Amino acid sequence: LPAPKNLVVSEVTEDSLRLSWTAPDAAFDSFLIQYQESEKEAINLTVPGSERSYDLTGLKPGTEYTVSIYGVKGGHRSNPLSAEFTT
Amino acid sequence: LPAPKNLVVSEVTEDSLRLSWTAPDAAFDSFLIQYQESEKVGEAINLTVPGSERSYDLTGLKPGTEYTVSIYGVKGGHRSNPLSAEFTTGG
Repeated sequence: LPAPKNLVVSEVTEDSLRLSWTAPDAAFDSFLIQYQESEKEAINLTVPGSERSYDLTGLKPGTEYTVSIYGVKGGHRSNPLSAEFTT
Repeated sequence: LPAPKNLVVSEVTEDSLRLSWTAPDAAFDSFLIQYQESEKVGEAINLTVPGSERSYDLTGLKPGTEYTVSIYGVKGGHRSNPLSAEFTTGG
């Protein structure tokens, strides 16, 4: 399997967006933040269990997204903290 | 296991950073993007984007800080070699 090539990182101007949540201390090893454009290709990211927020970008203007936040201990995901927002 | 609570989404104004790359057509199911501070441990952010994507945008990073990225191509249940690089945030 050929590795990806030509990695480039550069500044870009767009709207940023933050998600906040509450959770018991030392309860989860990590948090699964699975978001996707409503009725569309989903993005699954994983932050450390000590985090209580994460910021998003690269979202299409004038549409709707759906976000589910899971509490993960080991590999066991808790119940989804779900929501939907308009960009 | 209890679910996290009080999900509030607010608008924030800050620097947005884009990662770009190239890959053969329909060669991978997804791409594993993994980044963390250079001198930090146990706080790496691993994310997964569809295998058709050739770009991903980032925010909420600490200004004036060097991070490290590694992007693997994912086909089936296996990954390719990493595409690693370093970068310093502005501010």
